[PDB]
Formats: sequence, structure tokens, C-alpha cells
Amino acid sequence: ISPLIATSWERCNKLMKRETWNVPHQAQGVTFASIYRRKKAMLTLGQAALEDAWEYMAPRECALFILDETACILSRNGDPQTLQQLSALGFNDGTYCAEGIIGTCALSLAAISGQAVKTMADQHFKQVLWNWAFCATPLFDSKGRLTGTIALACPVEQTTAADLPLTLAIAREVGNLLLTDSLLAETNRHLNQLNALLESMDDGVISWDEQGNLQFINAQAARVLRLDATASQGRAITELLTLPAVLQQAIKQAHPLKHVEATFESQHQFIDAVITLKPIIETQGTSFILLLHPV
Amino acid sequence: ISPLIATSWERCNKLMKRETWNVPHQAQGVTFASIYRRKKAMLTLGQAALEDAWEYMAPRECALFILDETACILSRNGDPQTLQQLSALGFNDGTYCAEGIIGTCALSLAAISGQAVKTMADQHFKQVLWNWAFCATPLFDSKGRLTGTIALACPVEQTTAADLPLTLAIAREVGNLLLTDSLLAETNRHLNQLNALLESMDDGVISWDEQGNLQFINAQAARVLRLDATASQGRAITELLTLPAVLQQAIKQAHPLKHVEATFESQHQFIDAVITLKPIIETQGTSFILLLHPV
Amino acid sequence: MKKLINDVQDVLDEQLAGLAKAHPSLTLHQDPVYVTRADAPVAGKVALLSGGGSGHEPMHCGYIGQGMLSGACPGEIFTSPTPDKIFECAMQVDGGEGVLLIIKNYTGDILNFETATELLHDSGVKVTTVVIDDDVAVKDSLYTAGRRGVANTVLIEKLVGAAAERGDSLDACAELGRKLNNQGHSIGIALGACTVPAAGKPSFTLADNEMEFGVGIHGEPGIDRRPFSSLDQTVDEMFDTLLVNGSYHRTLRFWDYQQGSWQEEQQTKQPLQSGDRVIALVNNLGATPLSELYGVYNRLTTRCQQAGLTIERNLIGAYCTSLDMTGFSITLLKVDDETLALWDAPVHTPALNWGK
Amino acid sequence: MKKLINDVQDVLDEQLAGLAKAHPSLTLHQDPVYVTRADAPVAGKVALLSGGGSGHEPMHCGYIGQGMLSGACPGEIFTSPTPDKIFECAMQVDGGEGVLLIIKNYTGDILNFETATELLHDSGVKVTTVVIDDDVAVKDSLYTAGRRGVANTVLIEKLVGAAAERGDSLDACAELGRKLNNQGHSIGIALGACTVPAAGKPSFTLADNEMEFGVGIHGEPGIDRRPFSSLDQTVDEMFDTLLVNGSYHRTLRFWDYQQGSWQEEQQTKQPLQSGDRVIALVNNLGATPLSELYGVYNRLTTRCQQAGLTIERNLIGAYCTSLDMTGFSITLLKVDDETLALWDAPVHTPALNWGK
Repeated sequence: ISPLIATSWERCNKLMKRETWNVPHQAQGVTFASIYRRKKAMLTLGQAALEDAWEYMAPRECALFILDETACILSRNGDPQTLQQLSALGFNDGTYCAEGIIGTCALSLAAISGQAVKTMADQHFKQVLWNWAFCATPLFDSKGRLTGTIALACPVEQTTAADLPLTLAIAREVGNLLLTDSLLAETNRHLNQLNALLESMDDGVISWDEQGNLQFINAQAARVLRLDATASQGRAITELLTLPAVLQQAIKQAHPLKHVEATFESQHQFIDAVITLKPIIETQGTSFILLLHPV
Repeated sequence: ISPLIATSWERCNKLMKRETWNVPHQAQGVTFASIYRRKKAMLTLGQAALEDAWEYMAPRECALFILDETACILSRNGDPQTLQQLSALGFNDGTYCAEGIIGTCALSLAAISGQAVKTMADQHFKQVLWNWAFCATPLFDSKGRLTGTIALACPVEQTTAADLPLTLAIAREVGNLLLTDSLLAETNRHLNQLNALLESMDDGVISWDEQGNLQFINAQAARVLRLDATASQGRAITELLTLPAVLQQAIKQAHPLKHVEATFESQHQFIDAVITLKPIIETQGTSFILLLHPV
Repeated sequence: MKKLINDVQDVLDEQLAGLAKAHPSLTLHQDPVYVTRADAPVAGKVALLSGGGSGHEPMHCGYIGQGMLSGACPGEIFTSPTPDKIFECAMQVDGGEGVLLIIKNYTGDILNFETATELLHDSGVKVTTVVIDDDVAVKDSLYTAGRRGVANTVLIEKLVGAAAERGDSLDACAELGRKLNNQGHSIGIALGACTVPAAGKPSFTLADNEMEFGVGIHGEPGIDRRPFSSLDQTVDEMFDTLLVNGSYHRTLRFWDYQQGSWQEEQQTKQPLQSGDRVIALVNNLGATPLSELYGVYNRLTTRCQQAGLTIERNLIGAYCTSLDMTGFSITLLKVDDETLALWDAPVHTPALNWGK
Repeated sequence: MKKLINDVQDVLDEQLAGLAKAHPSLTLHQDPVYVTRADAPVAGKVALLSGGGSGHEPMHCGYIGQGMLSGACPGEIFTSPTPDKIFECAMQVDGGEGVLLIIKNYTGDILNFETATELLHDSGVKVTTVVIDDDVAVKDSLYTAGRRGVANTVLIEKLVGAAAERGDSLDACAELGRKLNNQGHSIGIALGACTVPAAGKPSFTLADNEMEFGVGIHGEPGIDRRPFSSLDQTVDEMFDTLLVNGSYHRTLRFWDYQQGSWQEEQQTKQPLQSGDRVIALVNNLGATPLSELYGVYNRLTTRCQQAGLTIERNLIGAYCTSLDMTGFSITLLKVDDETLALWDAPVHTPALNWGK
């Protein structure tokens, strides 16, 4: 009698009966491959979440589902025997749990109404489902497109008031992790691009902190100053290699230097190069760029 | 009496009776402002998590807390009347709930043990707490120091299988959002450094991707080729200016160009520059840098 | 009950087997069920694909053939097909030149076809979508956000089918069907409800000489119920609603296959006015005597004439039905000359069959 | 009382006015009413002409056009036309190669058409008749002496229509039609009656899950009423009836235009038997969803194969209806290669449209 369920019933009433039940349609293995692959990001987040929830909830009778936007079961875990009692009703990997298929149910009703929804007992349109409680919360993507559901099912006598919020808190973690995970992915792709740029210079380029620690060095300056790219990062410059008079002064004087001839000592070998040095004035102090031009 | 509780009891047994109850110490108003504000990162995420947890759980007798690493209660919500019950024993904003204060309790043990914990009934050292059940999950830090705890308290006869995993599913969201939230902040700082680097080159530099769309333009490419920095971004290269025929053949055939003299036409004006072009072969296709050398 | 069926769960299978036997130029696939041209993939042209619930026949199954649909996906009676069927069907009909999905504006269909679109894309099938929302009667119905997609889907399937056949690229097909969907206007009435065989009870019930005005094809409530007065009163007020509710602004969603994303697109409908040339479809919703449709048609031409609309072509008959519902829809589609040339172009399907 | 009609005595003049507006390839004559090809008299060919009561649309009006009828005469609903109409129409269509009248076996039709024939003869018009008695269900019904003329009239009008088109002479056309008439077998059933507008009340009433078995197209009583069980076993008994009541000896009379008199001619039908080749027509009686027809067709092809008959062509739809009746008919017509060749010939009528 919730205003939700009421509507759901008006949708179901026209086109199905309450006492009939047929095995709900299942996407056949091969094309289930493409359905599952399409969600690797969501599923690898959602599974971790569900293995943990299960881990601190076992023993108990219930199952945990991750569905996609179409109400298709992507993966199931939880109590072995409960997954099997539901499996005995046709709830399997790749089963579609849409409203048109199995009637009114949180598995489909949450996505429809756009928020966490719990259905139990004879709220469900089909009678087969009457000794079950279902909790499900939908999750959205970067754009705001419904992109899956987390659901929890258990024998109706056993639902607890924490069951709904449990699915919502998990939907929150997976949804919220996708969005910020993909914002990382982007701002990381941006780094690789901006690096590949500096990796592609003509000049050798090295930069360091106001404190004196190497920040950036490219393959090219790595060869020229015979430093190891990785092992160099964050390490103090003067401990990395001994600098020529002119540079000492120009670091100190915060002065610029244009195409100056300069001699560096790396780990006992001396390297002659022609350099350009530029102060990068900031609030926290001055950084520097040194460019090693290839004669 | 699992080893965990058993150990905690050996700590309390030495210094504390099972029947006496002191209202635990609470931080003064002025200084609790600084305790709270120090946690703004954690709290703005958590309070959101919990508002939701609560809305979809109401009505139920329980309280949810966020505490910090010293077990200080930072904010609380949930059932008005349960809050008041706990408040009368002295669980308030600013109240410290450490083990040495209120005895064995999940509010402290979770953190001590490093994982989600639930204590109920007479597992608690102090009898006052015998008609409560407490679930708590510790949550950790970018570099991995304890950073806080999410807790759920309710009358002992009403705990559910889902209560512990609910606090875990919340600590997970808040923890993971903090973790990647600061991964993001650091790869964003790196992004700026690398920028500030390209920005203070000697040449102007430009890049586009495999689709042919501007990705980076710097202050000196922008002056020289007479482009507005921001509005040029993302936009297709051959619409942005007329590429000399040399460039087009070298992007079509993906060849490099050392110090080539070529004419650019930007918006009705002809510009001469000497250019280097380098392919950046990647797995989705070839991007390119263009450098513009000053004469 | 007056259902010519056997077991209630077999009705769809029986009827699909019947269709395949009757028309050997079509292929019935199983596990899952879909229907395509016997000769697909037809390498070279844009594959044209549609579907939705069964119960509307000949739509969409009767419209598979040269110069129209390449294949269809029927689902259950009045129920969207699930994306796996849409997926595999579009993979069966891929022409190498793109696949155009035609989607009637219903919650289920939209969601299901949209997902099937994303599935195909990930499999690297160039694909885009056209959405039909002609039913001028109700904004947000029982199964619809926005306007409902009804009988104008059949004209659009034919016109776009002809462009596909001719040789036009995926883009111009989609742009065409998309223009068309802003020029077609439709409204239906029912005097008797349809019964879906699985529910066993009529899907609504009207009192004596009362009609559901602006009904939809899954037996969704109309604008209201109102006393049925005469065929003339009915065609008049159906026709006045096509003008009054003609003008309409909404957001439709198409798949931009280049960007790999759903591009939203605000667009407006112009109400038919003096000087417009139209195609008119007087459509039996299921159980109206053909005789009567001509009576409707007769009144429709008087109203078009007096409003200054010039009917250039027509279809009269059972083209987009709702099981056994007693009523009819009127579709008017605004046309120019290129459109009529596409209309007259050949078509060879079990339900529309003309031209060399 | 759910009819889309206006004034109850105007029903027909609106419907026909609509038909004329829908199809400029047709001419509606006023005072009296009949319909002709917009281009008659088509000089050089046997003009082919038929008619009966209205209420069977598209039969006969929907079959006027190239390769079928030249013109048709509708009467009131379920009433035969009058001689003055038949006469006047048959003279509008006369090409110079004589005129062939196709008549369904019903008292009123037989009587009126006969008298029109004589009328025409006396006006110096070569003219002859084919009589259709396919309905195998009852002998001597309410409006018929012997076997009623139902759906097979459509096939015969098509095959004969196509012979006339080619160049075949009046006798050649006539004997084709007579030959075909001893090869067609029809039966229909009803789950709910039609209602004629003027009457106001259903033309019979069935209790629950009861069917009129062997119904006729004016809502005549059939063999009996019997519990409708399932579509399968309905098609089954229908099919067995077609075989059992296939053998049939009787007297039909045609117009010997040479001697100027009615030639009595006794003639026999052969049951359809193992090895035969048929066109099958699964025909909606008015208000049966097309979808269920394909279910009926599905079972038919199973029964046909089981009894060694080969379905070479089919039609599935509303071809010969009974106003709003819920029921269908099955016709089977034995063919050979000459016959199929005539079937595949062009036809361009509003209700049948295939070929170049």
C-alpha cells in the first residue's frame, strides 16, 4: 500500500497474474560474456564490497546480488544454500529480474523509483516470492545514468531493519567509487600525456623543489647526467650530483641563465653541457628548471 | 569470551570495577571546535553516509556515531530517543570512549584490533552497557594510521546480523573515498608541476591526439600562433589554423621533422615559424608534439 | 473469454512458429527468440532494426522485408524484449554499414534498447537510435516518460526502410527518421479494452457508450473517458487534439557512435497547419470492422480539407494493433516531395507490399 | 453497442464515400450505387464483376482493380444487391469481350444476379455466370439453397481475374471459375457474433466458452455449438470436417448465352486427399487478432503435412469478413502449376497488391 508498490501493481495487473511463475528469461552464456565484460569496473568494486559484507555477516541465510541497469544478474554471493533456494526459482547468473518478467520486487522497483527500496512478503506481485524479503539500491554513473543495482535477498521472517541501509551503503561505496575512480583515471591519463610531452623534448629537462629535491627528470637528462630515472626522484640535488660555481650562484641569486656552458660532476664523472636555468616563483618558495641542450 | 574480549578484560580488570559507571570525559566547547574541524575531510563524507543510512532505516531504535582516532565522538545521529538514552550515560559530541574510560566496548576495541568488531551484552566490561550492542569499524588513512571509527549502537535485544556489516560498508565508503580523494590531490599537484614546466619552455609547444584535437598549448605557442589559450583547448587542429603542407604529410605518413621552416596561416594572417614535429606512438594511435622554436 | 489460444505460455511460440511457416522469406531464431530477413546479413546497406512487445501485430514482424526492417525482436505480450535478444539480432543483421535501431518511446523499450545499443558498440558495431513519440494524447503515461510511440512508427519504418534500401548512409537514415518523428502526430480511441491472455481479465473496463479518449496501445489510460456520441464527434475531437497538442517541446536521446555516449537533443514539433501535405494512416487497433475505418476516413478528409491539409497518400487497415481492442488510431505525417518518393519506393514485407 | 457509425441508415453512404476518397483508382456511381475501376470500360478484356451484401469488407469492393474485378455491386448490409444495380454496373464495365458474373450461393444473390443476367442478355451483352459454394459446413442454410458461398470467392476472383487480364476468352474464364469451384473447401467458426447496425442486437448469442461450429458469413447457424476447448483442437475438427464433407455432389446452373437459357449442370467435388497441392487462406471473420491467426496457420500446416497436402501459397488476414464477428475461416484450394502461375500474376486492388 506504499504509493510506490500501488503503482507497480497497476503496471503488473494489466499484464500478468499473481499465481503463475515461469523461469525468468536467462541470457545465454556467450552473450553473457559481453554483458559481464561491459561492467568489469562496477563488478570488481562491487564484489570486494560484497565479499566483505558477507564475511562479517556469515553465518546467516541470505544472498547478495549485483545487477546491471536492465536487471540482469551479473554476480551472486552469500550463503551457499540461500543462493540455491533462489536458484531453484530461476534466479541465476544472467537472469533478467525486470518488473515485466517477475512482477513487483525491489530487484526491479529500486531502479524504477530511483532510490533504495525494500519489498517483502505479499507486497511482491508474484506469490512464489511471498516468503522472501528483497532489498535493492540502484547506482548511477559519471553522467547520472543508472548503471546497476546492489540487492540482498533473505527469507521474509528474517529481514532486519539494517538490511535496506546495508545495500544502500554498498551502493554508495560502489557508485561513489566509480565516479571518483574515473576522475582519477582521467587526471592520470592527463599526466601520461603531459609527461610524454616532456619525454619528447629536444632538451634535457630537470626540475627541483624550493627545498632542493629533484621533482622531474626526463630520459634524456637521465642519460646526459648519467642518473637513474626512478631512483633519482625526490632526492636532494646536491647529493645527486655536484653543481658548478655558476649554478650555485644562480640558484642562490634566484637569477636566470641563458645557454650557459656548465660542468657537472655525477658520481665522479664530469659531464660538459650547455644549460638554461629558470626560477619558478611560487608562494612556498622558488623551484627551478634546468634545460640541457644537445650542443 | 573470544580471545579479543578476553585480552581486553585483562586490561580493564586491573584498573576498573564491573558495576561502577562514570560519565566519560567530554571535551570543552571551544576545543572541540578544533577537534571537529581537523576532521572536516572525514566528516563531510561520513555525515552524508550516515544521513542516508539513517533515512532508510528509520524508524528503529539506534544511534550511529563517527568517532576520531582517540575515540572522540565527532557527530552522531539516528533515533532521537536512543540518542537521548545514550546521552544520559554521557555519549555526547566530544565525549571520549577509549577503553580506559568505559571498559571493553567495540567503540574502542574495533580500532585496537584493527578490524570491524561487535560487542553486546555482558561482553562489555561495564554492566551499565549490558543492554546495549555496539558495532564499530575502524577506518584508515592515506598512509595508514587510524583516522576514525564508524559505530552503531542499539538496545541489546534488537541487534541484527546486518549491523556490523553496515558499519563496515560505511567505513569502506568513507575510507576509500578519503584514500583516492588524496591520491587525486597528489596526482593533481603533479599535474600542475608538469604544467608549470611546459609553460616555462623556450619554444612554444602544442599537442594533439590521434583524433587530431588540441590537448596542450602553452603561453608562447599561443602568442606566436595567435590563439587564445583556453578556448583553443579540445578543438580540432585543422579548424584552429591552416597547417602547412609539410606538417600534413608528416602527420599522414607519421614522420618527424627536425627544425623545418614552415608558414602557418592563423585567422587571415600568415605566420612563419621553424618547427619540430615528433610522433608519440601509443596503443590507441599516434599523438604528436609540435614545438615552435624562436629564431 | 474469446481467446484463440492453447496453453497460456505457448501462445507466443505457437504464433511465432506460424509466422515462420507462413513466410519462408523470414528466419525464426531460438534461444533467444528473434526474427530476421532470410537473406541477412544483407552486406552493403544500413541494417534497420526494431522491436517491442508482442500483441501489436503486424508490428513489427509483418514489416520485415526488402525496403523496410531487416529484422525484429518480439518480446512477451506487451513486454519489451531483453537486451540480449536485441543484441544478437543486430549481430545477425549487421550490414557492415551500421545498424539503425528504431525504439518506441516506452520505459522498458528505451532502457532495453539503449543497453543493447551500448552492448553492440562495445562489440564495435557502428550503431545509432531513432525514437518515436507520436501519441499527442498524454505526457508521461503508465509505461512512458514523455509521449507514447504508436502507429507513426510504421510509416517511419517504411520511409527510413526505403532510404536504407536506396543506399543512404547510417547518418542520413537516422537524420531522416529523426526529422520524420517531428512531423508525425497520432491519437487513438478505444470503445472496448484489450485483454492480455496472461492476465485473463480485460486490461481496463468502460461503462456503456463510453470511450477511453486518447488511449495508448498497451491499454494505458487516455486523456479521460467520455460518452461516445457519434463517429463524427469522435473524429472531430480526435482531429482537434492533433492540432491543439501539435506544438510540443521535449528532449530526446540518441547514441553518438563517434563519442561513445548519449547525446541529448532538445527539439520541437510544429503543429500541422494550412498548406501542409500529409500521409494519413487510419489504423484498426484490433477489432474494428474495416467497413467502419472507411467511415472514419471519410470524416477525416472533410476535416483535413477544411483545415487546409492536403492528403497525398493513405493507409487504411490493421497496422499497429493492441491485441483485440476495439478502436482506431489516426496518424497524420507531414510530408514534402522527397518523402513521397520514398513512400512510393518498393516494399516487400508480409504486411506492406507494393512497387516493382 | 460499440460501433463507429453515425446515423444508422447512413452507414453505407459514408463508408462508400470514404472508399471512393481513399482510392481514386475507383469510381463510386450514385443513383444507383455500384463501384467500378476508374478506367472502365476497359476495352478488350472480359469484364469481371461481382457483388453481394455489404458487411464483408474488403469483399467485394476491395478487390476492384487490375487483375481482379472490374466493378462490384454492394447492397445494404447483409442484403443482396438489386438487378438494376447489377445490370447497370455490368454495362458500365462491359469491354466488348463479354462480362463474367461471379455469384455467391445465397437465395437473394442467386435470384437477383440471375435476373440481372437475363436483363443484360436482352440488351445484347454476352454474359455468363460462376456460382460459389465452398462452405462445407451445412446443406441448405438460412439464406442459402445448398452450400453457402464464402472465402474461396476471393481466391476465384483473383485467379479468374488474372486469366481475364492475360487475354483469355469469356468461356475460358468461366470454365476456370467453375473448375476452381470444385476444388475449394471452406469452413468457419465463431466465438462471438457479429451485430448488424440496423438491428441493434447481436445476430446470435453464445454462452461461455462456446463456439458456433461451421458458422456462415451472415451470422448463420452452423453445424452446432460445442465447448471451445483450445485453438488446436478447434483447427483439428475444422480440418477433419473439410476432408469428411469434401466429397459433394450437387446441381449448379449457369447461363448458356448461346441458347439463352439456364443450363442445369450436376457436378462433383473431390475430397482433398494425400498428395494434393493447395493455396491455404486463414481468414479473419472480423475481430480476431491477426496474431491468433498465425497460431491457427501454425496448426493447419501441421495437419496438412500429416495428411500429405502441400501448401504452395497462403494468405493470412481479413479477406472475407462478417462485420465484427470473432471467429475465422480456413479455405483450402487444390492447385496445379497453371493455377499457381495465375496466382503469381499481378494484382492491383486496394486489398490485394502484388506483382509488377
